[PDB]
Amino acid sequence: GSSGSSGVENLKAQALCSWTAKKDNHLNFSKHDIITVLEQQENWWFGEVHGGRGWFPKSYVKIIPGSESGPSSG
Repeated sequence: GSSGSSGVENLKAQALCSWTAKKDNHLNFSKHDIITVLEQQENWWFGEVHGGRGWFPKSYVKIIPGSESGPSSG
């Protein structure tokens, strides 16, 4: 592609504590994992981290701004 900065990607939220899945439709993360947020119920958010998809109470996470001025994991 000749031009176009890309990168209009979905919300991410970093997990604050590890939480295994329980239901089928529950997400599984570790402490300080980064989850691709994808939808938001009342408190439970759908998001994807390490090939799952699933739902999780957002209370276990925080929204992040950008990955800004810290790493550049190329």
